Amino acid sequence: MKIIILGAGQVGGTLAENLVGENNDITIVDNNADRLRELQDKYDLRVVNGHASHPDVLHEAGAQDADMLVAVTNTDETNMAACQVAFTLFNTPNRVARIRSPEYLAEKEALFKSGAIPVDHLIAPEELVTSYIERLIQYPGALQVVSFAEQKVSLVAVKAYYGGPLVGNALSALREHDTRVAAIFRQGRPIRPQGTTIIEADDEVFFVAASNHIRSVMSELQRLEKPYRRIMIVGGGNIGASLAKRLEQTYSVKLIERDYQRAEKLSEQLENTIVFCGDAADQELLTEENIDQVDVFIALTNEDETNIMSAMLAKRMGAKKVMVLIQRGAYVDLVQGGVIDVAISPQQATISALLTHVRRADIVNVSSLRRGAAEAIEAVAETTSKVVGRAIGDIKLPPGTTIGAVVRGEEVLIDRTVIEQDDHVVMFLVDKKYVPDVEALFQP
Amino acid sequence: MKIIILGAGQVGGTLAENLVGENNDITIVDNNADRLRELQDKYDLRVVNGHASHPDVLHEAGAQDADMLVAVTNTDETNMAACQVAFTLFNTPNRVARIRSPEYLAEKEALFKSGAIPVDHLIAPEELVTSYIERLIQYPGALQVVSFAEQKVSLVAVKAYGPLVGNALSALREHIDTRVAAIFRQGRPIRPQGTTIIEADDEVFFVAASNHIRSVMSELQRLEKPYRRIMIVGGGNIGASLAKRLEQTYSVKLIERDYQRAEKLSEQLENTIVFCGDAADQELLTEENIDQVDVFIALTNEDETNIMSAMLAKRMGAKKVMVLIQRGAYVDLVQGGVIDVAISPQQATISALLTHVRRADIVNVSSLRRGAAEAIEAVAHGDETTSKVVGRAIGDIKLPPGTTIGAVVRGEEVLIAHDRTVIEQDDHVVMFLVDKKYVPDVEALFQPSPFF
Amino acid sequence: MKIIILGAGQVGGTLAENLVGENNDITIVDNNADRLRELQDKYDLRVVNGHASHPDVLHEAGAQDADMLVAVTNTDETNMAACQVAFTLFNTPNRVARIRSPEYLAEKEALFKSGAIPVDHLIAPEELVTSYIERLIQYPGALQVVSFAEQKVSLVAVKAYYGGPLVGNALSALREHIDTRVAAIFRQGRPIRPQGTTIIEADDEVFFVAASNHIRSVMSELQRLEKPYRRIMIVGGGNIGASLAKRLEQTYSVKLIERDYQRAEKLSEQLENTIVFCGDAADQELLTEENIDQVDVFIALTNEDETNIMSAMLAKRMGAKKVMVLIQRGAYVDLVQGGVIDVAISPQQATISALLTHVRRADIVNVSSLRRGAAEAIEAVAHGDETTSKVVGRAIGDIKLPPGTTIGAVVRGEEVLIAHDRTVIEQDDHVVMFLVDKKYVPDVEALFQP
Amino acid sequence: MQFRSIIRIVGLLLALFSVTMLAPALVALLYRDGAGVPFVTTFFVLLFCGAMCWFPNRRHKHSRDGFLIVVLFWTVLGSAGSLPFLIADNPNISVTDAFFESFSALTTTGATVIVGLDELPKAILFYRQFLQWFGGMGIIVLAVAILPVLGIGGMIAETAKALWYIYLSLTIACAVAFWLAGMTPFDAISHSFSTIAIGGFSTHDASMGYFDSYAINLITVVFLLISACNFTLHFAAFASGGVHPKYYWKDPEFRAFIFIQVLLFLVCFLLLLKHHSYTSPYDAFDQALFQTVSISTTAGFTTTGFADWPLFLPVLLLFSSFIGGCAGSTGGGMKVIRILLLTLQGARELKRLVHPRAVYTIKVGGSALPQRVVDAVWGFFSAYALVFVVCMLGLIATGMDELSAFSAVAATLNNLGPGLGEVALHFGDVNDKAKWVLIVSMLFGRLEIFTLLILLTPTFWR
Ligand SMILES: NC(=O)c1ccc[n+]([C@@H]2O[C@H](COP(=O)([O-])OP(=O)(O)OC[C@H]3O[C@@H](n4cnc5c(N)ncnc54)[C@H](O)[C@@H]3O)[C@@H](O)[C@H]2O)c1
Ligand SMILES: NC(=O)c1ccc[n+]([C@@H]2O[C@H](COP(=O)([O-])OP(=O)(O)OC[C@H]3O[C@@H](n4cnc5c(N)ncnc54)[C@H](O)[C@@H]3O)[C@@H](O)[C@H]2O)c1
Ligand SMILES: NC(=O)c1ccc[n+]([C@@H]2O[C@H](COP(=O)([O-])OP(=O)(O)OC[C@H]3O[C@@H](n4cnc5c(N)ncnc54)[C@H](O)[C@@H]3O)[C@@H](O)[C@H]2O)c1
Ligand SMILES: [K+]
Repeated sequence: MKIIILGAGQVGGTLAENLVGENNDITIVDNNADRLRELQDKYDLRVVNGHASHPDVLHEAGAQDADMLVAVTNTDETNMAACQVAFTLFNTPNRVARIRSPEYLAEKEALFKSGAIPVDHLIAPEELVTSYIERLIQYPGALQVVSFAEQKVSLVAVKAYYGGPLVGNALSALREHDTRVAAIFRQGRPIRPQGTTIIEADDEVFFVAASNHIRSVMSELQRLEKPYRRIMIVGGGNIGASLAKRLEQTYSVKLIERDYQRAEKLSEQLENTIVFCGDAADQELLTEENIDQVDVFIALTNEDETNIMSAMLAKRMGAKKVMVLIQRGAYVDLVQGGVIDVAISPQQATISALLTHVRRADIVNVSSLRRGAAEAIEAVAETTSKVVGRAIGDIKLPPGTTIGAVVRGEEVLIDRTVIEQDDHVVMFLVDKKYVPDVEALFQP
Repeated sequence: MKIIILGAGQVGGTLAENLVGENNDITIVDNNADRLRELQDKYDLRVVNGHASHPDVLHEAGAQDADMLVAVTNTDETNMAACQVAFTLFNTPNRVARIRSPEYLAEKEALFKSGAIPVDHLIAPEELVTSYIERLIQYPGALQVVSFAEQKVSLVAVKAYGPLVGNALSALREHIDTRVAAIFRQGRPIRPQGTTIIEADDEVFFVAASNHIRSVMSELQRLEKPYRRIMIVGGGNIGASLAKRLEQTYSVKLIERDYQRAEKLSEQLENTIVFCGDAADQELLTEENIDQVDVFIALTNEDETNIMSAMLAKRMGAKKVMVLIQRGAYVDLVQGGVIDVAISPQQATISALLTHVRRADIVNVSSLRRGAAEAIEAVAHGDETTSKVVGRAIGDIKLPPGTTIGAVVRGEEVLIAHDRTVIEQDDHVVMFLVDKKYVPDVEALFQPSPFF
Repeated sequence: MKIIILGAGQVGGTLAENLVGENNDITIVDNNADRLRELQDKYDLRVVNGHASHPDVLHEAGAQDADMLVAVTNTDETNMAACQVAFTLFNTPNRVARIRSPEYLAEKEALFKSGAIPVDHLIAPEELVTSYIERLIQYPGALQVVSFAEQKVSLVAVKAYYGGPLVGNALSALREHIDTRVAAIFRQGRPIRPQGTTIIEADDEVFFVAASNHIRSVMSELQRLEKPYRRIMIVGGGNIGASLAKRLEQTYSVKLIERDYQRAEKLSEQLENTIVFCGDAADQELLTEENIDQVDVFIALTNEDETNIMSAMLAKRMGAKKVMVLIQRGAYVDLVQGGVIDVAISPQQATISALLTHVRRADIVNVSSLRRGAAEAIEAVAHGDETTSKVVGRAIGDIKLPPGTTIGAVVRGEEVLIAHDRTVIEQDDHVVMFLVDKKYVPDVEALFQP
Repeated sequence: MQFRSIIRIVGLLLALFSVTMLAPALVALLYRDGAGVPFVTTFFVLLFCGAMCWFPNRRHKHSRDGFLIVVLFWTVLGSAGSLPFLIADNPNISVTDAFFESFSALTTTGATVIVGLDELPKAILFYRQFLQWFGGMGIIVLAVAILPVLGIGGMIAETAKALWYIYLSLTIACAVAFWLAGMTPFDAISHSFSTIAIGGFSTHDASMGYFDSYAINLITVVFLLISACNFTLHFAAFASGGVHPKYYWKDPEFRAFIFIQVLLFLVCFLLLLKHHSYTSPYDAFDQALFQTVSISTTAGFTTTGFADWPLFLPVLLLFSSFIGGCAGSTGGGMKVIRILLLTLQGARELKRLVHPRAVYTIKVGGSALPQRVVDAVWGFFSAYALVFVVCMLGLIATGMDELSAFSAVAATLNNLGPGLGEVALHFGDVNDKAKWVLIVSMLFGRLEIFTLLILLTPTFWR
């Protein structure tokens, strides 16, 4: 595959770095060449400096020979105009376009799913990060919560502690009885999840259940944490303010944002949350507003350092739990065994919702997971198929794969079950490098 | 007509201010409300605050009930996306859209007139300004040069400084197209007939063929010596474009104040010399032979520095100065003075916009002197029966008070107006209003009124 | 003379530009080298880039070998510290120092003339400008008002208009006669000979010299005292602006338009009794809304030169009675000659003058640069006795005054006696005279020494 | 620094070099003639030494190493490749002579010290050409392979095979053509080796003087011009079809190389005519066209001896030798783009004098050059001059006379390497120290001068 990525900025960067991971031909266009310097240096791909919405620039990038236009810039209007120009001048095949502005996708259908604005797929990255966080909150004790088939099946993840599990694997399963374990990570690489495995401490376990009986599973799993009441988020940016406006209903939320105008505007744009203008660092604001009575301290400013640091401080002044957003990987590794309870890298949301459009039609949802090295996909499917006649245990999945669930219209079915036509299959790759195989195994 | 103007600031301002003069319902949308306050105060129209490309905002402005969407902002991408959204979400009738970027209208046909980007008309305002200037240059001694029927007839303007002879007697000498459409003596013009005394210091409006115009200009007064060396201060859009154009037939020095802008300018044009520095400092000016330069064109955004720089440049002795003065009051302040020609970039865009607010029977319209007067190219798309004009002769038509036919265009022939010629089907008529307010009459007078 | 000028900025620029005109050795130090490039290119003087208050820099500049430290920078603290360091490290001779902050010269005596802060003379440049404007206001119809012997004799200047002058001088003078004599009259570029019988042409700039008491009366019965100013509007709320405001605000009603918000907001409390308007000096809106048609004088005092001139012309179109524009660029001042601007105030005519008083020796006590800066008007003492001096004792038409010079007045203690060709120069008396060309000033200086 | 992982690649290269000694040893048994005992001795000592390096290491600890490597690849290989020329007593020659021959061979310098090679083993001649071919690989895959270890863009092995194809399908495509204008197959392979790697080596002691057929002269011309031109630009060949046409006249480097070549030929020819230096106005054309292209594109092949040639011509040629080859080809002057840029930069410098307050920018294709590369170019030219005059002094000091040392440096710093000055060309019997000096001279000439100069700055370590 050869992709043109519009925008070497925030997202298009990581997007290039990842799509280069699988062997593809990547050309990346950008406004300013300094951001181009770095990925030119690093990832060995072709780079085009110039306005990413001009015909001559798209041409210079190879709009004619491309198979996919990943239009991800800061501006909505330029992304749209880009899809338009590429479509009516080069007939560029697959057109993904980042749209941030809410009052565009308000009439998403009337404005995109027509030949008016030729956008094939929209992809709003920040909304995904906020969704990720929101889920992490409404499911206490989770390290990651990804929902697949219209939020009906849910892959969930949880650390084994010195207290909670520590019993026979399929023997504890006898008690609960609608859920199977997709995978269990013990050190760096996982282990075979079957009926007779010993539960060690500090393991990362992956449930896959119905999205209804998941908070319930979380309950009789003996680790539903006490519901969060008081929430404080620092950074009033896109992700911050959006997570705010969402959480502001079910929860009480204090929001500390550093820019005055941004805060003042935040103050009217969202009723029912309290906007504090100031720094995420000063013990003053924190203690004066009871950083000790707060249930979760969520850091969401762009400076990675002040995020990690502010979080650590807030755990010292005694916040219950802290959620830090750390985009630089090296840092995420730096603060591993430490005080930070959960580190949220906002790549796990976008790499994931972009890969859904670089992988074929047989896969509708994909979701990058552990370190990004593993993958989890939702694949749709009597003569033409290798699947639709067999049972779950009867189809030959690639090495290190596990089917987890099946969605029949509105039903959710968690070793014996039978795959039917127009059914969704939620499965879990331990090594994403074996995804093209799964792809073939689900093709007519 | 009720128009929605997207974009207050630079263009939408004068556009609203002008369309409000004529009785229309104007709603104007803009990014920041500070730009909105001013025209809210002044011109009595409805104002919409918000991003001019959001469906809900277009709604708040009345995209459903409008007859015209003047999508003219700073950003191209938003103007286009605005027209797109307006068309597929409100089916807003008339969608003009300001496009700056040259590599868009490079495929003008392939990208807009294909219903892909639902833009009815493109309008590049700065291009109009540069073309205006360029014309003012390639016709030395002119104060204004507007060409109509595919650049075949041309209304021209010149201060009388050569003349001073019998009006209808100089017209005979010596083989001859042009007739005088109008002559401004003090504040209002006078009836130009066979018996007018030609006063000095008047502003005269010739109308001839676009071929025999440099020739008319020749047998006129003082055909001014062709310009060789040109210097422009301000390296902005209007400026850099005037540079990139003029740089072929002329030698051009371009002084721009911001370094980066100048530095990038330096590679964008391979035939001019880019100077980083201020339009003010006499040092750079004299150092680069501001005394040996033929025309000094000021094109920076600060109005004051434009006028001042021009006067300074005329003191150190540039032959001629062209100043761009957007605030009218100033244009009036610098009247009898040193400035040779003042270029208001409203007369360029108001004019090329009014061609799309008035009906099809007029194809070109052009605001002129103070903006109160107007000059239009009207087609006579009728029959001897259905139309009230065609078939008749020039002296026989009941023209609105203070109007005068000037020329007529039959295909590729250009026939200047004498009282005898006959108006035909599919003919163009270049005529001249002294007061724009009697334009609806001209519009009505050229429309196939139903005689049944 | 060799002077070191600390600060090549706003004032130090013109100061250098002028002291270089007369043949002197000028070394000029400045914060940033970009301002140094320009005068390095132009005026032939030595330039020193570096912090203008450091020992090594003073050294590099020649604090040791100089005769005068013109310490004129932006910061007060650095100017003071500079004179202190230069004195205790090089014993640098003549130390003038620009001080702006009012609560320093509040203790002018207690802090400087005590050898604590070794400043010989302080010189606050803006105060001269505000004073100048203020005078131009309290003398309607004046183009310039310079006072000499403790404000006792006054040189004044006024343009010829269609109403006041326009008649034969010695036939019309009888109608206003009388103590004042005309020192000079500019018709085109250079003046003509003023005696008992010279003929008056139109559109001339005339320079009177009378007692400072009997001048406002002289201004009246001369046929041109204009009706008293009531309402004043000033654009630009800077130092000159805000200070002129605080002074004028008592005797007059004042509207002040300043462009920066914070500046306006602070201005609003810094001066009680004036109305502060935040907005641009250009917009016709604010002007008409605030009766730019009922205003007696429109004084432009923003730093942008162009916008000052333009805004003034605009304010005269919407009908302000009079306009006072501040124009630091000379070329502009000549550009706007015969036009609508009633009076152009170059804020060099205020500081060059009060600085030249310290480069000319003791025999000249007050100096004042005037028309184009090429001309000068000085108060020279004939410090001597009947024997030792060549000036004292002779008569005016009899003393060999330098080419293009004119005695104007003589000051005896608290008495003021105007100069006729016969008068007697006495010991320790002051002589107010007028050069049309400054280059013959070293002559006048020698001419008054024992 | 970690030289420990560098030795891995070094030994691996000695072994990779050993397995190319079986190539002219396969001509020491094929062609009955001569002695190939050395080549099989060398294939052993090299494999042994190399593997004695690779094995006690095995560490892929993947700047300053990149440099040290790209000096090792020559300094080591060009030393090792002097081993056949030692043990072989068929052209029995001094050790210093052997080194001169090996380094000159591997560099694509093309300056021999063995006179009378016409009658030697078909193997030791093939080795001589094979060396040039092999080095002719290096000089163009180091216009790609350097990027990971070093920086061209610090001022992808997709194309490592893809270059070897454009190279192979050129040497083959030439060999055929040479043997179609009728050389013996041996002489037509071993001359395509030299003509594609722009090396200058021959089988005949008079190089391209065997058969004065304009066929071979005008073939060598046309294959030199192609080989002397930017393999990365050629890469518009395998990628897609034959859509070559526009790419060439697009790049202004090539566009300049063509003007240079043409002008040079024109003046040469026209002077060979005006001077009546040739009997028929055809041989004038022939000799001019072949000689300018050969000498200027750093080839070295000679078809004349400049007997009737006006002195102005071999001199102007020896100077044009300074600028030869589309950048990233097998040539090695101060490559064409350098001179193009240089002229641009100087033109600018000349412009600034007139209007000094003006902003002038250096324009090549579209985008301007940054003021970090103009600096680098100028510094390079200076350094170049420095090196030249230094080695000229080193030679005049060695014993050589003035003009000869001048021709020598001017021939080894560009890698020509005929004398070319005033008929004093022959290196065989030059001073012994001078030979070493000249070896240095051509190492500089290969490494573009900087990447060896920095090796002896203190700053390099550490
Ligand atoms: N989906 C995505 O948008 C996406 C994808 C990948 C990575 N990321 C990373 O996630 C980050 C968050 O995205 P966003 O668009 O919500 O951020 P943003 O650019 O909107 O900025 C976050 C806000 O927090 C403010 N802030 C408040 N207190 C602060 C303090 N003490 N120190 C520093 N800043 C403070 C900043 O001023 C800023 O207004 C981005 O910077 C981006 O690099 C985002
Ligand atoms: N066609 C139109 O877009 C249009 C229509 C109506 C009015 N106008 C007016 O015309 C103006 C010019 O348009 P533009 O896009 O070319 O302007 P612009 O915004 O590109 O700026 C003009 C340039 O002049 C430069 N400049 C050089 N010397 C200067 C000096 N001494 N002082 C101040 N500035 C200096 C500025 O740096 C700037 O780059 C607009 O600002 C607008 O007010 C334009
Ligand atoms: N004695 C002196 O200090 C002296 C001596 C010589 C020359 N000058 C000149 O006189 C000028 C005035 O001195 P100052 O200290 O009061 O100046 P300043 O630095 O305080 O600036 C003048 C003020 O006018 C304001 N302003 C208000 N409306 C404006 C508008 N519409 N356009 C532009 N500016 C506007 C500016 O924001 C600024 O605050 C100085 O800039 C200096 O060049 C002063
Ligand atoms: K060679």
